[PDB]
Order: sequence, then C-alpha cells, then structure tokens
Amino acid sequence: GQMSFTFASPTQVFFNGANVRQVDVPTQTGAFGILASHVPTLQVLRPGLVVVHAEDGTTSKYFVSSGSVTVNADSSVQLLAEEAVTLDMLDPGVAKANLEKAQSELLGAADEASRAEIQIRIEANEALVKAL
Amino acid sequence: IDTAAKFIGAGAATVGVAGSGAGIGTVFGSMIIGYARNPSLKQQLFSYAILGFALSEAMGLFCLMVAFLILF
Amino acid sequence: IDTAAKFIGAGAATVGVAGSGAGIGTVFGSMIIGYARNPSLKQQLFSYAILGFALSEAMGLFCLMVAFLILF
Amino acid sequence: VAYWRQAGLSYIRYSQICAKAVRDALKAEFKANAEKTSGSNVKIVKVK
Amino acid sequence: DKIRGILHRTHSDQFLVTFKEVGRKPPTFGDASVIALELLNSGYEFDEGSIIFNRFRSVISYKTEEKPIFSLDTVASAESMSIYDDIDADVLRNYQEYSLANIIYYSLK
Repeated sequence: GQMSFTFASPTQVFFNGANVRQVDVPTQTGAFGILASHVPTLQVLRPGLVVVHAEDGTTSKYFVSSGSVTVNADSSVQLLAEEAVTLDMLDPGVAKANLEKAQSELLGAADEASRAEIQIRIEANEALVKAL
Repeated sequence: IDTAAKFIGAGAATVGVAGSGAGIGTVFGSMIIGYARNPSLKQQLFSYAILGFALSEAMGLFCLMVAFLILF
Repeated sequence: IDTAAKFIGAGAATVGVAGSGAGIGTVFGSMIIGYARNPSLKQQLFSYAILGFALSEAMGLFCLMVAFLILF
Repeated sequence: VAYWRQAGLSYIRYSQICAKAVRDALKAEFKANAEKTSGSNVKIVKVK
Repeated sequence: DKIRGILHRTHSDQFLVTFKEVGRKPPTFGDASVIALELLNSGYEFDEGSIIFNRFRSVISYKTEEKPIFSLDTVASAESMSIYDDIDADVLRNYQEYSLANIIYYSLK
C-alpha cells in the first residue's frame, strides 16, 4: 500500500517507481518481507534472489549480486543493485566446477587476507547453486 | 481436623497466582522492546498491551475465586 | 492442632510471591535490550517499566497479605 | 560482522568479487555485457 | 589528469592520490569502484567531504554544482536517525561506503 518500489542498476533500469506489493531482499542476517509499513532500515545486501510480488498474475524472478536497501520514513523503499542479472542467461556447466575449484585452493593460501577471500568465493558460488 | 484440610488448600491454591505473576511480566516487557523500534504508540500498541494485561489476570483471578470457594 | 494448620498454610501461601520474582526479572532485563537501540528513556520508555514494575509488584504483595490473613 | 571482518577486507572488496562470480557464470552469448562493465579502465598514479 | 594540471602550482601539497585515463573509453560503474577502493587504501580518516561536477543542463549550457558527503559515523548517526532501525555502527560502516562508489558514479555520468 502506497509503496513506490524503486529498483535499478547502472546498465538498465528495472521495476521502477511502481506500486508493487512484496519484495524479497537477500541479506546477511537473512531475508525479510517488506509489508506495507515496514520499519526503515538501511541494510546492505548479500548475493541472492529477489522474487517481487505484484497483482499482475504471477511474480518475477531476478538475481542481485550486491545490493543496498534504503527504506525511508514514509512508505518508499529504494533498492539498488550492481548486477541485477536475469537468471536464464546463466550456464550451469561451467558454474559447478568453480565451487570444487576454490575449495581445492583453500590450503594454498599462505596469508590471512586471501583465506577469507576464498571463503567469500565459495559463498558466492554456493549462492547460485541453490538458486539454480 | 476439618480446619486442618481447609487451611492448607487455601494456601495450596494461591500458588496458582504465581504463574500469572510470570506471564504479566513479559507483556510489559515485550512492549518495551516492541515500542522501542517503532514509535507508533497511541495506536494499537497500548491497546494490545491492555488486552494482554487483563487476560493473564483472568487466569490468575480465576483460581482466586476458586481459592475462596475452598474456604466457603 | 488448629494452630498447626495455621502455620503450614502460610508456608505455601508465600510461594506466590516467587511468581513476582521471576516475572520481574524479565521486565527489568527488557529495559536493557530495548534501551540501546533507541535512547529516549525520559519519554514513556522508563514510565512503561514503572507501570510494569508496580502492577507486577501488586500481585506480589497480595499473595503476601494472604499469609497474614490466614494466620490471624 | 562476519568472516570478512576481522580479516582485513571490506564491502567494496566484497562487491567486486560477487559481481564477477556472477558475471563469469553467464552463458557464452551475453559475454559482452560482462565487458560492458569493464572496471579496468581507470589507472592509478601516486605522488611518490 | 586535467584537474591536477591546473592545481599543481599552488595546491601541490594537499594531494592524497591522482588518477588517469578517464573518459577516453566511456565511463562505467566498475570505474567508480576503483576510485572508491583506492580511496580506502590510504589511511586518511576523512569525516567531511564533497564532490564537484558539471550538471548537464542543455546542449549549450552546463552548471557546475556541488553535493555534500557525510562520511564519519558520528555525523551519520544523528537525531533524524533515531527512528531508523536494525543498522548498527558496523552496518553504517558498510552502507555509507557503497554510497561513495555510488556518488562518484553519478558524477561520472
């Protein structure tokens, strides 16, 4: 109700300024539904889907690489995304071998900074394989 | 001997109001962390606070009427 | 033997004040977790704990006054 | 706070990787849109 | 390069870093994530800043404008942020940093 669902990207503007009902936000500390008087929170996002709910028959499916919420004082949530990619342009065959690749390179990290980074890489690669 | 069983059960019943003393603590406790996020207080926060208060009472007061029923 | 039931009756009747023991341990702990998220204590945040303390206390001293009035 | 914290990394470092990890997973029809971003254009020269 | 050419004879001392190779290829969003990433590998704690760019009006006319940047968590957590929920000081560390890559991208376009 009375909610301007803003959502975009640097390449192409997605669902923008339209009164859409419910948005899924993929976020560290989990996913939380936006229900029409949602409490304002400036939390940034983790990799995952956004399944956005409108009255137009059925829901759409997208995928955010690394986004940010700024839901304001009134009923206006603005979502951003670096890569709000569509799912169907993804190739499963090369995507699986990446997950076993980085775990095979975990113990080749002689420093402490990159050892978190390969833990980032498998988490981003685990994010897509449950999705697909 | 008749007064022996009467004077224990009147005290044995009023331990039932202790459990109402527990459940009444959360209702003014969760409303503290409920209102702390969202200052929309004059709306249905407090109206859901007073209903929650006077409903836990009625599981404590209902034993108390039964507690005085034992004595008479 | 009549005074023998006068003593064991107030023995369990003051267990009802323990319900105001654990029920007050929450509503003073909920003003910890819900204070840091929103520093507005001089407004109705502290005032809804004093209502939450006193009206939770009123079922504490009421189950104390049973133990006096059962004995005398 | 997570494992990238207390390790020396940040959020912009987090966003560069999980963009590329998505963008390398694409089919070989939309490869040029991964080249549409192409962050390797700006150079850095220091004063010293 | 062209800003640093003008301001190297009087303001040659207040330079953190310099960049190059801007605008020869079209500017993008990954270009704003190299400016905002090397701006953190610098050690300089900054608590107030601004960016200056030409706001495109028409084919003949442009207007140089300014926009403010709030970067310390102290000024970013004030009286208007009292209603604002679950974000911590460590989350406001995360959110304001994405705005730095954002607000350089608005001025690369």
